Amino acid sequence: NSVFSPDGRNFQVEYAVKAVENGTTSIGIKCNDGVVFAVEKLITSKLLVPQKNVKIQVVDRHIGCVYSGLIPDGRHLVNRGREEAASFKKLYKTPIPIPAFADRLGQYVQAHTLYNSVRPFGVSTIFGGVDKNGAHLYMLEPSGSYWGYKGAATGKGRQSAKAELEKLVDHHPEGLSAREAVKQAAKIIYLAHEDNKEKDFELEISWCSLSETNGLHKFVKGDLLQEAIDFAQKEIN
Amino acid sequence: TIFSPEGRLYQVEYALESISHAGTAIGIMASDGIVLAAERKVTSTLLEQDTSTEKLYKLNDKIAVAVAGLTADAEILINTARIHAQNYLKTYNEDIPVEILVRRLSDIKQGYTQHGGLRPFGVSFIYAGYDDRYGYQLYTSNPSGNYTGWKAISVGANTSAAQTLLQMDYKDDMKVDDAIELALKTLSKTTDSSALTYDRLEFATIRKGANDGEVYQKIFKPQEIKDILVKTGIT
Amino acid sequence: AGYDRHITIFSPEGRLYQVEYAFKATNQTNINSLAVRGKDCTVVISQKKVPDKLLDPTTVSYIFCISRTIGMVVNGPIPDARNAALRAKAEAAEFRYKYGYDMPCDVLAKRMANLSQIYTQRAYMRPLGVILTFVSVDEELGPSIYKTDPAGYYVGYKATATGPKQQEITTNLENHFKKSKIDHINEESWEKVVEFAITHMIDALGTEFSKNDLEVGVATKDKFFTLSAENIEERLVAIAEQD
Amino acid sequence: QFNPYGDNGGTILGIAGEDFAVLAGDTRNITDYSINSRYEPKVFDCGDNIVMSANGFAADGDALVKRFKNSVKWYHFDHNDKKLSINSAARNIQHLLYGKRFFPYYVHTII
Amino acid sequence: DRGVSTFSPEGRLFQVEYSLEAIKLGSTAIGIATKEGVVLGVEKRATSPLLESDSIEKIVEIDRHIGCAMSGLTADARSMIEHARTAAVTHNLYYDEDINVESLTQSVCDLALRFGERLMSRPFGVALLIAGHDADDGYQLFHAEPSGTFYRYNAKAIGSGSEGAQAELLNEWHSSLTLKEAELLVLKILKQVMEEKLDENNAQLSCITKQDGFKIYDNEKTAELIKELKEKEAAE
Amino acid sequence: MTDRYSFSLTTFSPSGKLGQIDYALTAVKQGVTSLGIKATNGVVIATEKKSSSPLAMSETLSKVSLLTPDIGAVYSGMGPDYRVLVDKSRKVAHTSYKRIYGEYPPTKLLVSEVAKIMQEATQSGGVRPFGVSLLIAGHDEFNGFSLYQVDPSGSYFPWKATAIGKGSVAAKTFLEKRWNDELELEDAIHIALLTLKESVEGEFNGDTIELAIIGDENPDLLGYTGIPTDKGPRFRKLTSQEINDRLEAL
Amino acid sequence: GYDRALSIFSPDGHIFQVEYALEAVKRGTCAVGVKGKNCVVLGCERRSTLKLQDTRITPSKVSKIDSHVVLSFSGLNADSRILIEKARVEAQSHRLTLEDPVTVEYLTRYVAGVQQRYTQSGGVRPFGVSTLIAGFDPRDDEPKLYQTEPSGIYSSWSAQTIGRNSKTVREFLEKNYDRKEPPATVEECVKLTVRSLLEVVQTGAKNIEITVVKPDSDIVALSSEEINQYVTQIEQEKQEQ
Amino acid sequence: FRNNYDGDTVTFSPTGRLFQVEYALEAIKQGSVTVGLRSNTHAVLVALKRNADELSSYQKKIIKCDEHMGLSLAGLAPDARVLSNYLRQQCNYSSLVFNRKLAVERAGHLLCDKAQKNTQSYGGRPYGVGLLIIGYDKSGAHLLEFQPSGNVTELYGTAIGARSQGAKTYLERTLDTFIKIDGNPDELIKAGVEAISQSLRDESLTVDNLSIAIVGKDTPFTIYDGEAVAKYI
Amino acid sequence: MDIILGIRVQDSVILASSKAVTRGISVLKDSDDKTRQLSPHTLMSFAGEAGDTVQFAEYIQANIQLYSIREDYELSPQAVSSFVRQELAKSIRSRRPYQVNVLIGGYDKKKNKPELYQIDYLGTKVELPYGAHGYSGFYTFSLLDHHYRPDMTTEEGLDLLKLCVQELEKRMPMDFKGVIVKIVDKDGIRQVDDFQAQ
Repeated sequence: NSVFSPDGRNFQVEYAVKAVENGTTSIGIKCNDGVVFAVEKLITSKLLVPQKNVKIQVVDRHIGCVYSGLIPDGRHLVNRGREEAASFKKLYKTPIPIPAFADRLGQYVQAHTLYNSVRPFGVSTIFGGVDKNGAHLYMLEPSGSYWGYKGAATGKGRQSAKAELEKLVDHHPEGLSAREAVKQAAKIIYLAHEDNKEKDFELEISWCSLSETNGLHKFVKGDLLQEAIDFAQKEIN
Repeated sequence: TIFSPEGRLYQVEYALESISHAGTAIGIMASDGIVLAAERKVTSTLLEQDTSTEKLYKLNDKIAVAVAGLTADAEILINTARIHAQNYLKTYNEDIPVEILVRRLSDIKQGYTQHGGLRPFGVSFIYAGYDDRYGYQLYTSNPSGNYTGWKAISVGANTSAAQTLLQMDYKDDMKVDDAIELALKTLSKTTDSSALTYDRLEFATIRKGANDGEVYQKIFKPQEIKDILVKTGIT
Repeated sequence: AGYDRHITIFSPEGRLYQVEYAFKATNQTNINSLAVRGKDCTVVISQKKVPDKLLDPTTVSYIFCISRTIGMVVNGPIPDARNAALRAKAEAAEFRYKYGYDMPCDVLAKRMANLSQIYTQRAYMRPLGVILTFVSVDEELGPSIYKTDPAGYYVGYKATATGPKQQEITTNLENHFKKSKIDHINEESWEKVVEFAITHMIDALGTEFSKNDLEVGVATKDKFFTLSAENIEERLVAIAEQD
Repeated sequence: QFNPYGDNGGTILGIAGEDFAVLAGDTRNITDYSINSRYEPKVFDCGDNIVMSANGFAADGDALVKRFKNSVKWYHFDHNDKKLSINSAARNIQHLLYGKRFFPYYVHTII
Repeated sequence: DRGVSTFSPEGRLFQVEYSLEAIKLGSTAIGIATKEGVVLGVEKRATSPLLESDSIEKIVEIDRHIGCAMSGLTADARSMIEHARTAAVTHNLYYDEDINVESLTQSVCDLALRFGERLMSRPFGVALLIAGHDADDGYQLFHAEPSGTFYRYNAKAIGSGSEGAQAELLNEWHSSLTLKEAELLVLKILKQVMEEKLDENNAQLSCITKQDGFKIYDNEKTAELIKELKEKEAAE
Repeated sequence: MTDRYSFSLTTFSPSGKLGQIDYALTAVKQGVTSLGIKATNGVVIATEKKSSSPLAMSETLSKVSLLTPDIGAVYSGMGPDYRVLVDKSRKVAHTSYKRIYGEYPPTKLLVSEVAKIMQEATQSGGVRPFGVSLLIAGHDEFNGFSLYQVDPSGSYFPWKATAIGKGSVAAKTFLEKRWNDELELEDAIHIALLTLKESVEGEFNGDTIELAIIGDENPDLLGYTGIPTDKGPRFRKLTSQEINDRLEAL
Repeated sequence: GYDRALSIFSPDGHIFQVEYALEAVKRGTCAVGVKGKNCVVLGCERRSTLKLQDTRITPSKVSKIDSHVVLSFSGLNADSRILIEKARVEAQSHRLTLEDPVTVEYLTRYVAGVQQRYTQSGGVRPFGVSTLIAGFDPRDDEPKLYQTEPSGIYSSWSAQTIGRNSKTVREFLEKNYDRKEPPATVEECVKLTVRSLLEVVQTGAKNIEITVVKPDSDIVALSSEEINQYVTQIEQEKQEQ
Repeated sequence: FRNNYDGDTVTFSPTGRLFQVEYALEAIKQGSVTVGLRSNTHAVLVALKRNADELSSYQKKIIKCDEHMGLSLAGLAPDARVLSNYLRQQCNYSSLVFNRKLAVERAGHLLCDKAQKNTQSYGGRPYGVGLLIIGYDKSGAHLLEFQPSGNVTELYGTAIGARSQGAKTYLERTLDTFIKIDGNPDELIKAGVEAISQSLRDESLTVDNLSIAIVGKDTPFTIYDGEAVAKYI
Repeated sequence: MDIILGIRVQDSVILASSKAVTRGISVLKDSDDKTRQLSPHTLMSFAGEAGDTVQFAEYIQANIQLYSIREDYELSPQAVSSFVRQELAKSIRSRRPYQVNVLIGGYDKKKNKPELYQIDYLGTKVELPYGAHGYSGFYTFSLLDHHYRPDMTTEEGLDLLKLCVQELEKRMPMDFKGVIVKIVDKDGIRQVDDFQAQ
């Protein structure tokens, strides 16, 4: 891990990436006043209680977090993001801005690539929210690398998902609405499920929009979830 | 600090091996004093010999050491031996008995032999000292933490040859001047150089202070080695 | 799998492979940077490549405001770049608190150099795969450029360049100062120094730039700032009506 | 200066019969000349057929009763659900109290 | 050749498995639980006739109601016995009562885990038979391995002769064995598996009873049980 | 986080070698040549300022460093290793000496301390030895002028004149011929300039050569007047202008 | 903090580091202990590769722990000092807290305990030492002899030997030592001790040494001449056809 | 690709796998079978205990954690002791500090996070035990499955250990029957006992063979052994 | 409070120490030996605070005995006294100092001279022909200033002490229940247990 290979890469990070590519597919979509998050949940067995194995996670009250790879590694990371948000709030009063939150996760993940006694994280995390100046979406790789995104995808069907996202970006230069991005996210997860379909799946979406949630993170439940499942089931038949 | 299948200590054996290539040092014990003599590792014309010291170190006023091995590793140990002597003196208002200072240094060495994962010190010491319990004493310690007392002994390069010669010419009723002579002769025949010159030597004695009833430590000046080299028929 | 390939111990030829591999990492982003000094300013230019259409271009940067007065451009992967950025910001803020004046460009360079030296010597820390270029108008020294690498080396520069095509840019710049006979750009406005910098970047790389292909940072007395795309466009329009 | 202690009044009474025992207390809780509560219980059933009251400084009493109730819970866990005999509770309560020999619970306790 | 707390592809801890091999190299210990008491017996296995057999201490008291026999690298058992004694005495101090046999065994097994804050470099090279009596669950026998796992047994054998001895314990054990019968059986099965001929100096018996606690049987009393086993197994 | 390798990375091999110390010395061999010559009223230490591109500013690189007002150092091998030894050396001259005795340490003793720092990197866990050899020139009231070499093992020795790095073999020989025990300081400078000419390939001027002296006290470098009991530092860096002047009469 | 486990199990269930410590003991010079009716005698040997030694100042192989107990060893000399110091501290500590000097057994159990701990601690190697510990319990006349080995095991011995060629001398002692009749005198106890050493040493010269321990802190070391009296008596007495 | 990559938990294989974790998972397979299932009013654990000898005890496999929660183990038993102990403290902390019974879901997350650290530390090792967690809290009955990888999932029913797949198949088909067994404790246990049987080449499950645990609406977590389970065979 | 006297004659040192141990209103013991043998030729007497007194003495005793067995050699009285001093000097600046005053009487076999060291709880050391701790010195010093001679026999030394004791029984407020007297000479340490009704 604290080992460069002769090509200048870090082989332990490179292998962690493989674990991510091996994971369930998850996405984020930035909209004009917010961000939407969605994930694919493989129904291993009918014995799984539906809607009861929540994957998306909240940080503070305004940040959403979703990931692919080693689920425990994602949970470890969110716990640290939570302490990091709390510490910022305690001292600076204001809730942590998304760019600031991104670097906090960034630096922590990067530290696990510096020492031979630690291993890197086996997740790519898509996260974001609404702060003092607009909506922000980010994706963070096992190397600690992150950037701002219009749309983001990671996991087994990342390629098809990225393709869909690129199509949305190019065909909506004016910007997408939160309500629309919610349906669109449902479409893209179903479309992305094509590359991981030796098993049936359950869809989970969350969002953070200024006009739809007052800038708070919230899960999409009930009617609005069904409306999206319906919209997605339609445009695959 | 691991055992071999045979029950030897790898890093210790290899440290002794390292020492076997260092400039030779001899200690000779007399009825009326002790000689310490050491040969400098392949030197040069431009190397200063005036402000130079590399093999002979004063521990307190009654004890000196000759060093075979890594000079820097030895300075570490000399420093703590000096401190240990002063703690003993502060505690008891009496100069440290030679054996006690030696046991302590050997114990330190032994430590690097049993725990910690650090390499041993690549050093062997000859100790020359006087106290009022045992009189003149000559000791040896090596990286294994082992120590023993001697009438005459050598460390470093060519110990086999050196030891043969000392065994041949040493006798219990020797005086210090005969021991000085024996020391230089033994170095004369075990050198790896052409001939033995003054600038390749360090020399020290621990005598009964000429006229006083007190104990004196003499670390020979360059000229004093040069002079003592003449009388003995080596020039 | 010899140990001298994996940790920072010496090889039989007295080398540190891990450090060598860290230098290799500095080119991973396939970006070139250069720095030049004006009369009373300092300019850094770096290529900006946004391949993915999904990225938000405004967040893709390799230039960093270390303090009010010091900027830093990094050549190397972003995680290591940001780690070095955070540390330099901390170091510069601490220095000002402890010593009552702004940390000079060269002192921060030296401090970062020493930190990198440690990773060069201690087994448990890998070096950072980065080259850091620090720029300012120093209150004692004037326009300043100081550059550090994974070996722990650092030096001041009249001008410099870093990246895959470093050599081409360097010799291009050497040839400019060879002719001009001075050690700076004899220009009063920073705008013209930027214009110089971009012009010589174009020449050495054989490439035309649009406003989104570049990144510009300027240091003046009591401020370091970065240019917006439209600032850069205005700079690109001016080089067109001349060159 | 901060005084870490107070006095909440109260009075407790234990009587042992041949095949029964009672532990009684008043339900009044006081500070100085004021009534805090007319009904604040201070005699507690602690499981294993043990009743307990720690009277004096009510904060200390509550802490001690909590720690003993927990003690009983963990005795069950560590000793295969064995019933904690009354003599055994007593001894355990000695150790709880004495653990604070140098910053005591200001209570008189009866079980 | 990579780690101490490492798993094999089978899902076993290498070092724990190898510690068990060390136990198989040790002297035999046997325990038999009855409703009249529990008997523990051991093979002394003196390495020489000059070794004073009395100084071989492989059966030890833990408390008046708890005894223990060891097998394997017996030097490793010292800190285990010390911890068991402390745990039992401490329990009496805190609770005015005797520690339960299971609880004491569980405590010893907690100690065993602490290899790899984990201040111990390897597992123990010793197994223990822990026998005792308490009011709740009566007479009990436990086998405590250096894994931290323990097992209750009606009868159990550990050491070099354990494979043969355990099968013999299977045929012989029934829920109505008296204390005197149990003593004879231990001696018998020991006689079978011991590389030497069983007498009062190379074997040792002990028992724990409610009334009298843990007693080690002295040589004179054991020789009699021998000079009675030989006679019981002559008529048949 | 935290440190794992708590064991020595320098160990004895069956032949009794300490590998990492040998390899450190090999690194020192590749280093640019540096030298020191002791006079009767001075010491000179000198080295080449090997520039990496003419865009680099040579003056900003310190190869010859002041350790105390009367002690200087130069090196061969790994520059960044040297730079951190200079910082620790300067600081230890204070913590281990000046804050105790109110005077700067004598040359041999500061040399001893540096040697300690280097020995420790030979034996501590998780570290490699320093890849430098140092030449330390200084003066103190009771020993006068001295010159010492410190190597990666922590070993040190006093020299009348010597050289380390690339062209050391040839330079040692050059010095042997030219050194007598009666040399004035100006003679030692001139001899140093001659010796350094063999090693250098490209340009050989005052901007590619670094040279410092330990000579007389420099009262004008003190910073203040009014206490006649000190007249300033004996260490002095020769200026680029001063080096060139001596080259014209070479 | 270096706590890398050095003493570990092999698949056959052996701790090789402990095993190799025993090999260092076998390498070490021979030591023998034999206990009579009212005494215990210890005996050692000296090596030959150098003999320009000083006799007065070189550490003897028998060490007093307290005034009534002694310790002898085979194995690494430097290792044995550490055990001897720790045993001496414990003997003083026992006096201070119990107001009684150690029993020979207690001192043995302590030293064996120390050796054991070094077999299961991260970043330490076992003691390359095996010890014989002898003396008398305070206010007691029954003689005591014990042996400890690197593993931490200890036991009492009517007579025992350790070190190089201990195999041969244990052979001798097994034939010659009678349980029913221990060497009833100090003189005839030293007799069996010299005979047992003679198989390995060569000459009764500057190599064989003896120490006698009697009850109530009575410990006398022998001189070359008094040993030479036992040497001369047996070689020519036990040679006849 | 399988070679020098199973040394410690701090190392990924080129595939992206963590082998020491996978090997820990393997200790479950070699463990005696246990079954979990719940309705809307109760949750049940059935564990088949395994003996070392005919003379031995059938090693206990169900551990109570609070009055409303408990678990069953398959694999390294000492590891189930470390983890249930941790769960006892966490349940305890929730009571003392907040006067709040700990949600089964929170218990899940806590166990996950504890196991996770051991998949990322140096010189540590992953846990080698699977755990079935049942409870009754403010949102009714729950069953959880804990894997030493740190993955926890909530299910209507499941099984772990030796030939678990037999019981897991049966439970997959019986789903709509057992979930409706509300306010009828004995029929939920029976459905659990008949579930554990689909995984027995062993035999007739005896009196010492069986261990049962139940928690629910007005039933505190209680373990039945021997005598009290005879009526379920 | 307790009497601790020391007198150095020509060939021996004599220590005299009171036998009473008094707590509050009661004399609890009238036969206390306020002394520890440090080595065959070195004896220490002590007075001061109730607990500290014996703990310190016994701690010093353990240390000297350890040194003896380690070196198979007896430390000189001067070396023992310096050890004791440094201990007290360290103690005085610790969290809870030892409140113990001592006299050390030893015979130096190498020098063939008797020696007496007086050391208070602060670690204040001095060598003297005669010494005392506490109030008793307010009587004895002047008495011995007068009657003492440097070349006295041991028997004369005991009569000198008799005077010292007698004066203290006349003028001290407290009943110290007589003294135990011990002699340290070339032959070691013996007790003159017959001094009280002599």
